[PDB]
Amino acid sequence: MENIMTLPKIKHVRAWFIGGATAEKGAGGGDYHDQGGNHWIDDHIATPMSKYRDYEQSRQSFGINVLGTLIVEVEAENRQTGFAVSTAGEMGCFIVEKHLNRFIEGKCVSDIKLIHDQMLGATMYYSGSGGLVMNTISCVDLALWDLFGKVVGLPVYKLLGGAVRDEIQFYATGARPDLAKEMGFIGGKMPTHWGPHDGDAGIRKDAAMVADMREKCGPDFWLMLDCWMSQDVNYATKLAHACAPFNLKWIEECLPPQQYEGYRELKRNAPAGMMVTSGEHHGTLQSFRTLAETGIDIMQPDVGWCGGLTTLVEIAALAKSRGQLVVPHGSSVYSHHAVITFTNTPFSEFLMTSPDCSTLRPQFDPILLDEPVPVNGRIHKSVLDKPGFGVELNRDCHLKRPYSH
Amino acid sequence: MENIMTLPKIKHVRAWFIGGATAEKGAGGGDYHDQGGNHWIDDHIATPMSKYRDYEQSRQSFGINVLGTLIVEVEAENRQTGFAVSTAGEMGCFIVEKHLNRFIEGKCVSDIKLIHDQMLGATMYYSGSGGLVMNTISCVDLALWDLFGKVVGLPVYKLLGGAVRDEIQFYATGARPDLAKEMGFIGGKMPTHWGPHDGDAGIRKDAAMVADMREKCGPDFWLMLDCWMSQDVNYATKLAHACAPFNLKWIEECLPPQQYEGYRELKRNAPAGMMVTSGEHHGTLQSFRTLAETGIDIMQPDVGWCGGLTTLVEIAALAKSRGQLVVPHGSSVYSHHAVITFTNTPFSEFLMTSPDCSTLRPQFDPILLDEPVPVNGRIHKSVLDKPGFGVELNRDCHLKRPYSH
Ligand SMILES: [Mg+2]
Ligand SMILES: [Mg+2]
Repeated sequence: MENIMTLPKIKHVRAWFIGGATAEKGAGGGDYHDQGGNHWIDDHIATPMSKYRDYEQSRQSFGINVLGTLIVEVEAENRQTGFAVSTAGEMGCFIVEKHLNRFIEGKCVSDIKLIHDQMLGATMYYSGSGGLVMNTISCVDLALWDLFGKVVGLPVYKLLGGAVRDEIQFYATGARPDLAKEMGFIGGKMPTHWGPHDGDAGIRKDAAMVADMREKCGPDFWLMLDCWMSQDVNYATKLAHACAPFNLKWIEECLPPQQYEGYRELKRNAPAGMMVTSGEHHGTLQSFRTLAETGIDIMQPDVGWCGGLTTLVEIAALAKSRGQLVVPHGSSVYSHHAVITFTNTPFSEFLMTSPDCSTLRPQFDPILLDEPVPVNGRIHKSVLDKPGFGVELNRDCHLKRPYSH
Repeated sequence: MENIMTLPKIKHVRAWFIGGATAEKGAGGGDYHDQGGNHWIDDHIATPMSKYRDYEQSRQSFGINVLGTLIVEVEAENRQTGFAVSTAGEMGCFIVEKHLNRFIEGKCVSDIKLIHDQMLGATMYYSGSGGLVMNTISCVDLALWDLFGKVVGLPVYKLLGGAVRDEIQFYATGARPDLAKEMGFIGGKMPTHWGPHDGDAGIRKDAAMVADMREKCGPDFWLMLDCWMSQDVNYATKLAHACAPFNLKWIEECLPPQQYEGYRELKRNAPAGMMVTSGEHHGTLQSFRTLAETGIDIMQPDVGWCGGLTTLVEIAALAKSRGQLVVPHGSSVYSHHAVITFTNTPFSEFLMTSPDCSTLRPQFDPILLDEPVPVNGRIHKSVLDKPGFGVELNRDCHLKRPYSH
């Protein structure tokens, strides 16, 4: 047998940020919510805060955009680099530059699972099993998979064991599922605009929105509702049944992430055939074990928030063992390379960054160079035939380096 | 009827930090683990990372001290101030100065619960239901109660409904239960030094440690083991049974926080009469509802990490409704003013900050001025008869202000 391919050790790990409270508002990039004005993503979307007068109209108003984008780049001894982006910004930089770097630098580019376990174990006392800290860990994990793939000379999806489908089909998230159908997507997930404090009126309004789109889009085009942790079991139940006549495919994240018991009850009260989903805000494999056992149909971890690709692959296995499906939240290429290899992820999500959901603005525009976008609502595997996650970092953005070591 | 007392509005909220990766290592204060060398609290304590040779001997080596102390001060328009400290440091300052301030400033000093709900709601998307972000929220909540109490001119314990006992009795956490007994404490909790990877030898060594202290302390002085999230169900079960002959009162935090199912199984497997506890790393009332339902005997939230006093009071009610006890983790005065009013908190914890557990070094030395300490292992209620939480900020410490607004 021939000697194996030689691998360089990791020399440096650096972190930068754009957008957020300490940079330029509306920088976009990794933080899906760091947008400008008049964006659908900030137009009266129901949240745990919309019950408050001052925070009902805009999520930006309560600070859904304060973190911004975290960018993590790992440089190997041979000068090759790998990178990834997520939501964490400046604080994420502190965590990477002042803590996690000790487990990263000096390791082989292939020591990905090891670095991952050490990051999880070393931050367990302050990570809260999700959120900001987990987004940061996820970003490092992704940058490591990117570097490894680029060093080896292969797309992440091939390293994982190959594609199980020639193309990825997408459903689009935004306020215009009708426009989305035009573009070739297989469905449209709309956000709810009213919550529990609005009562029966709120239910009629969002349900009427679903009815209208069903009329506009036809019966074969999927329709879903994203509730962004804004409801309670009773309201979610009433909304689900009110939308049942229009064949709503699923009702997503009705409750805050900790309310597992509530998800179990909501799922059992759901209209026959209608799915209940959640997961984008959960983190760590164990949390998904608890979520999976509530009986919900589909878990939706965000690859950059759940713990990274390493964790995502484990969650997929968890779901498959129960004969269920896993459909990641956004994530662009970080999801593509993963889900294209999952037999239990028959479709993916494309979150409209376009202010009016009329064009195919890239998922992480503009931080990612050469970022692929659905063509006729799909991305063929050949589009991913590039090293690592196949993209480069847009240094034209005004990246900031708040910390160093 | 007389006119109610005049209450000022909150004008400014400010955040500072000491210690941590960006300041002086070993600053102490809010971060119990930000200590110097030769400290019992860093002496081969078992952790989720001690299975790694490089991180077995010292928790500081894996970064248990990177955060340091967060200090939050709220100033009212009548120039009075209220403050609190916690573990979060520089990042905590970012969250307070760049996000939470919008919900704090302009409110009445009595709008504590309102500000609390808004902080939880606006950070739900990145808080992870615990850890760093929750620690920050908790610090703000405590600063608000401190200010409200100082404005009203009453100790927090009286505002809460009065003391239900004349004195708080403490058990001491550290390597010297024997010295703790001489000091007047009612019990001594020791940290385990070995983990699952150590197998039967590990169990024998820590069980021998307990046996030794049982011989030195007598049968009525309580003995407990703290496992700091370092085990799995099987190892914890074996250790518990190995210590049963010495009447170990309880075995604490054997598992990482997300492992509720494991806690349920561990409690079921525990020796008759021996208690299983956890909770210091959990956050939000909902997580405690889930934790409570696993059947563990005592939940141990840290007032500065669980969500604050506002949240601690709710957890106490939750436990009380189940006929169970709540014994907070450390917290000094922030716990004292609350627990002295809880019928179901018969005793409290004093975590040794003295390097060798031989003296009564203040719980949060040296950030808190006039910080009370147990006398004969107790703190009489009269010691708490000062406004708010009864202490002042030690400005002699080199406080840093990384952000402003
Ligand atoms: Mg969603
Ligand atoms: Mg403990």
